Amino acid sequence: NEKEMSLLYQKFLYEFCRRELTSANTTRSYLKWDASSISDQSLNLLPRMETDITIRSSEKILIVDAKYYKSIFSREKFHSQNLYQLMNYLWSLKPENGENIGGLLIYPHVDTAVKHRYKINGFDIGLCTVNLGQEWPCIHQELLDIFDEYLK
Amino acid sequence: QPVIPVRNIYYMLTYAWGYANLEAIPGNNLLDILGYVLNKGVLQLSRRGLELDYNPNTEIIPGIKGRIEFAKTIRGFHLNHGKTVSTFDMLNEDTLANRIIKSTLAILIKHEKLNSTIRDEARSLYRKLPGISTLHLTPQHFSYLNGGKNTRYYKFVISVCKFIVNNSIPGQNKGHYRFYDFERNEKEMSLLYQKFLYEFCRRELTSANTTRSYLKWDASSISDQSLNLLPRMETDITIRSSEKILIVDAKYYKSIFSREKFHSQNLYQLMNYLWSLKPENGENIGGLLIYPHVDTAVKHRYKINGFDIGLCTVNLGQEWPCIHQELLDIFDEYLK
Amino acid sequence: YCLEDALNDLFIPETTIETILKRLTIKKNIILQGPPGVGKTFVARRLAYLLTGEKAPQRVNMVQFHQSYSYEDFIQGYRPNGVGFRRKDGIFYNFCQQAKEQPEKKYIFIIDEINRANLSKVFGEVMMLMEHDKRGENWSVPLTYSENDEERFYVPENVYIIGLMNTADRSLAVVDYALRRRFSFIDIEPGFDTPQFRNFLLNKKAEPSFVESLCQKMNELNQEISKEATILGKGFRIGHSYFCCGLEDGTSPDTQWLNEIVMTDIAPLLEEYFFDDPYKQQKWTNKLLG
Amino acid sequence: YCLEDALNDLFIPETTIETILKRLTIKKNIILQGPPGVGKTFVARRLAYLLTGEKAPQRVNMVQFHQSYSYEDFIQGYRPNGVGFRRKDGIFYNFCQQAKEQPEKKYIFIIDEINRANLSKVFGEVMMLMEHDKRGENWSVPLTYSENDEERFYVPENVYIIGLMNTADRSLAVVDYALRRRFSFIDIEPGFDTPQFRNFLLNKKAEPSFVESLCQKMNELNQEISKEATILGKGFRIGHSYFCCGLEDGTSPDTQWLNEIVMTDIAPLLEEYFFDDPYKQQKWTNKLLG
Amino acid sequence: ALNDLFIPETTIETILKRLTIKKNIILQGPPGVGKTFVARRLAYLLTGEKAPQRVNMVQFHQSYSYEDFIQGYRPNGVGFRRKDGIFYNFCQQAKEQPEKKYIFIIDEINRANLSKVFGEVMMLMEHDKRGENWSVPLTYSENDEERFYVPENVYIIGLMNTADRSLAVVDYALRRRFSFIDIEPGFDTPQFRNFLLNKKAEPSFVESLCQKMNELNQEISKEATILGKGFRIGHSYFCCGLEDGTSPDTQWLNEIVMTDIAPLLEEYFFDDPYKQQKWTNKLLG
Ligand SMILES: Nc1nc2c(ncn2[C@@H]2O[C@H](COP(=O)(O)OP(=O)(O)NP(=O)(O)O)[C@@H](O)[C@H]2O)c(=O)[nH]1
Ligand SMILES: Nc1nc2c(ncn2[C@@H]2O[C@H](COP(=O)(O)OP(=O)(O)NP(=O)(O)O)[C@@H](O)[C@H]2O)c(=O)[nH]1
Ligand SMILES: Nc1nc2c(ncn2[C@@H]2O[C@H](COP(=O)(O)OP(=O)(O)O)[C@@H](O)[C@H]2O)c(=O)[nH]1
Ligand SMILES: [Mg+2]
Ligand SMILES: [Mg+2]
Repeated sequence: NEKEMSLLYQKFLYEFCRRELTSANTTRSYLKWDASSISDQSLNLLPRMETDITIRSSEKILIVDAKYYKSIFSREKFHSQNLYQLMNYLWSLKPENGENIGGLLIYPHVDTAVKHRYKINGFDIGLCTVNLGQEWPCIHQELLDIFDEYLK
Repeated sequence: QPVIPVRNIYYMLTYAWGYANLEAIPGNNLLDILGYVLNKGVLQLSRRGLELDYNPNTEIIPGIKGRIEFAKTIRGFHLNHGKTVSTFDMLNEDTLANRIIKSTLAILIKHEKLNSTIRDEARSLYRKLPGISTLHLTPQHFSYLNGGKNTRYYKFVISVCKFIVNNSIPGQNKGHYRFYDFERNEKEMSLLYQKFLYEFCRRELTSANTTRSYLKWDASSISDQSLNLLPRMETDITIRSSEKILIVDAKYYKSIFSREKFHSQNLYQLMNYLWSLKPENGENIGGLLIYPHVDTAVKHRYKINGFDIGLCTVNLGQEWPCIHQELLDIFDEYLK
Repeated sequence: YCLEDALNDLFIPETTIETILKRLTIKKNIILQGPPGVGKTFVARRLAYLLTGEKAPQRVNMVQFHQSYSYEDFIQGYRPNGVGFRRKDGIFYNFCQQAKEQPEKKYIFIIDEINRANLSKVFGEVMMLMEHDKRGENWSVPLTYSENDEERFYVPENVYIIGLMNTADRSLAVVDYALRRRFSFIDIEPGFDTPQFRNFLLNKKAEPSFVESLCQKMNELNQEISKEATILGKGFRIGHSYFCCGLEDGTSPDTQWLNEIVMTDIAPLLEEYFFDDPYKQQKWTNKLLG
Repeated sequence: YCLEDALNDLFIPETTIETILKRLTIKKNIILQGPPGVGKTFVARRLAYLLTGEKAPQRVNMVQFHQSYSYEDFIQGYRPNGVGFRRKDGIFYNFCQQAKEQPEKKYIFIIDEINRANLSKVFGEVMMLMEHDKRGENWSVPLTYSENDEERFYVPENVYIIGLMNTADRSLAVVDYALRRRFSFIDIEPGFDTPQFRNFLLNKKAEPSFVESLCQKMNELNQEISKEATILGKGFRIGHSYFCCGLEDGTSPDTQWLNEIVMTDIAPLLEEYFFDDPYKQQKWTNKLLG
Repeated sequence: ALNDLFIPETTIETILKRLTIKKNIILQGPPGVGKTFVARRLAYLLTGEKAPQRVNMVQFHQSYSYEDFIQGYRPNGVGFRRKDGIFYNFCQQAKEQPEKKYIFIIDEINRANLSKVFGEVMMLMEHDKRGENWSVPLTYSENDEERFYVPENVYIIGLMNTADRSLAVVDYALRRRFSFIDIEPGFDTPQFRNFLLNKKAEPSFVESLCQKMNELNQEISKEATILGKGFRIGHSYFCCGLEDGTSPDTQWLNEIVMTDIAPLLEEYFFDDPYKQQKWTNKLLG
């Protein structure tokens, strides 16, 4: 099912980054809210916010969240609900260096591969789709191209 | 497997539809409650009178009635056997609105799990409407009636009839029907809840102004002005008053009913509405998260990213009037 | 005849009337949709004098649709003669033949309450031919009851059609979207806010304070009407025709006069409009009276 | 009649016109099914002249169906004289008789607004012959009003029938059974995202960026309507003919011209479509103005 | 008139047994199974002679009326004159030769209203109430003594189209009297193949041809409540079009698929084009 596939896709991307991108350092890091309340100090009620995948480079830190969504597989309106999560991760995270912030969204697609770049709130966020079912070796070659570009 | 007591649900539907004694009925399940409304609702109408819409009829009769259509008369040579094709305005209760009530009453009758007394009265009413024609109901029929020529009262029962039709499933027998377990599914319960508040707020919060507000991203894209790929963002509700603006996002989750880990995914949506929304008046910007809980209600406040945000719950299942106080009490606190 | 002469007393803005002529001359068929009492009938007879530019009645024809009009009546139908039937050319067919008598001078056909009748039945062949592009001899078409010898009927270019659809009765609404493309819809507002309405009241021995009060109270009511959409939509909002009339004798406007208006006409109108709680009726009647 | 005149101005793809021409020669009974404002009537006059290869009125006949249309007028029937009843050959009967004389030359009959009338009441017996396989003298039939069985009527193979149907109304969900079997539907896309539609605007002093912005909005708008099935189907979606018109004077395209068009055409159309959600109207209208 | 009929031999014999008893058969089935053709050929078998004159065929439509069918008053030059119908005339011919069998084919019988059309005579045309004993005065008969009786020889054959979505409920009047008989598409049968085999079609093309359509027909029947079995595509298109002597091959097949089956799928499948694309691909690929 999609929940298994979406959860699968996240893990497949995570290790994929570990193997292929030997140069970069990739981690899944726990994040903390800016919030302070008199009522609860621990902020237990508030959701646990954990990055799907963080890859860090000297120029910037890249955060990516990717999932399997049924609508994108077919050929209209775009099911990009997870973008809401992404900003909250970036906004909540203030890096000590403060140089730059990196955002990308990657989605599984079958028919075609699309890439876009966005500047939304002064933050670097990019949305792309990759064709799947073409062939494993060249698709791997294709995925490598995406990480190179947006990492810059 | 805890859910809202069924009687309380009916009140949220009433506000959801934008428009009674339930103490009498002993059938707790929803269809028992809902049928008693419709079954009594039709009876309230008949006292004042059902809608009678003049339906023009062009038919072949032995004489002049209203306006004779000369062309159809000569072309078919109806004059020779003492007949004319004439147009006249029969007054019936067979209107589309009225037919829908009767067809639903059959559905109510056919339901296997229903109070016996309720079915007895309904079967009487189906008999009491001889002229009206039974129909095979689809949403497409109700779609035609969105014009709302009917009165404010009729639109209520039709909404009830719309609900039953959509929530009807075959049961033990091919003919009979079985009611959907509406409460269990979050999506329809949430869509009720989100609409319940939006319609609730306009009625009670006469003080404030209530609008659902479409929001546009602050983004610009070098590729496209359109920004179709970006998510469409429309507030659940915004309740603006001169002193403070406020956006509320409310959703029904089963996980939250458990008193452990907490489901607050909706909050991710909320902040971005606050950020992308920019106030011309510049009084203040606030947010509220409201969810339904069963046992008790707890309110917390937060100062997250320069925004004043509320996490709060309401104990549905307590009592409906006290709930009305509790809902207004909450909005008073945060709105101010 | 000219715009200044017509617009002396009209409470409609100049903006729409030019907008009307912008759409009408390019498109040649329009509809003025507004609530009852906003001068839809009033302007339409006046517009005829503008476009022709002269006050001649022959170039104008006015009719109303009564939900009993049929193709037999409008264009071509069979009518009894003494013992046997004959074919009678309808009113529009008679009009178009006049219209092509001289193409230079424009001809107007004004159809009040167009919304009522089943328009697909009445116009029939004309529904295609009415449109601006589909005019002239190129698009000649043979009619239903036409003679065996080929005779074809085309809407001449000069003809302009104006329709007057009130938006109060919802049922009687054009939902034939194929037909709604031929016509251009120009909303007409109640006309309270404008000074040109106010100047009409002031000149008839009226205090400016009461005048400004009147519009303030009415506009509050119409928003309450406009806000709802389930039953009372934007279109139902109250027109200004009630206040216009009855002051010709010299009756000065005052709350005594307004009291007659509200109790007699508006107060029945409101109770039918809402018909859920009397309290809402008592509120708005008292607000106007207060 | 060279294709070069015909096909540049048209917005419909040269791919689809080919498919249209295939089925029409093969089946001879064709229906163009599309929303109002997509040039259904526009092409059909051109397609007839394409097939014949020449501009001749005689070989092409055009009619619009409506509820009053009946067999007695279309094919054969009796018309009153001052007293007497005389049989009269109808259009299709008279038209096919022309077609019999010249079998080689293709003949076209264009039937607009076909859905409005029940085909059975009009064609009647002739729906049997009218089908593509059942043509020619072998299948000849004597008509209902024929004085003797000897006189016979057969739809000659040369004539091709073109029918223009608009899916703009809720009633057409129950499509007539008669149409589907004997006619072959062809769907007409609205066609904003077309090269030729843009080129029409570009030649008329239009900014390239402004045009593409418009296409993104309308394609988005029509997509919203396509999602619904209960209230608004795919066929309800907006056509491309509001924007074509009104530029003949030389007035350049701009947001001002678009603003009049939205206010006077597409804004009230959306009011009719989206009655239940007034804000949903506002969401698009400002978006279209944007 | 029985050398090559694609319908199985068992059913066509069953109809003959059923018809000689009931005398009123309705043939259901999808369009493109030659409902008119089998009925026309069956008529000759029932007589045993391939003669056109005894047989008459009419297509019903909603505005078909008793006035056309039986008796009506059409005008002559001056005054109204009663005009014999089709069936009335047909029976006057049948009375001449009671020993012989006369047969009436009524196409698209479901479409018209039977009662307004047949009128009084609907009671008689049932097999029991036939002959001189049940003669009744007709509606337009000026003299009471003249009566109309349906002779025993007359057999009524009706063709009804299952495919239409528009259909919801069959007329009661039809079902009481007529015995509905279902005609399968018969896409996979010996005679249809052997017909194709004699024509220049290799055996592989046959199995390819039968196999690919069979899955499509199977698919629609599988979704039984969503769509009836009778929607399933027939075989008449593949029969037609080969009069020119063209060899039937995949090159030829693609024309019928795109021209005839493709719109049929478009009308049948109005929900998902992706589903349509799946089934078009298999036929050729
Ligand atoms: N003198 C004057 N009267 C006006 C003006 N505007 C509206 N009226 C008056 O208000 C009355 C009704 O106007 P009318 O056009 O009939 O409104 P309507 O929409 O056509 N009416 P209905 O919808 O009922 O058909 C008339 O007395 C009309 O002259 C105006 O600007 N000046
Ligand atoms: N120049 C040009 N005009 C077009 C094109 N397509 C449509 N139009 C124009 O749009 C206007 C109306 O077209 P029309 O065919 O009548 O639309 P319709 O489908 O018949 N309308 P309806 O469905 O309501 O009957 C005409 O000016 C027609 O020429 C096109 O490709 N080029
Ligand atoms: N030669 C031959 N033709 C057949 C056979 N079956 C069907 N047909 C032909 O298929 C064509 C269409 O038949 P029909 O069902 O009446 O067309 P419909 O009106 O669309 O249903 C006619 O030529 C039939 O005779 C067959 O078994 N042999
Ligand atoms: Mg008027
Ligand atoms: Mg047209």
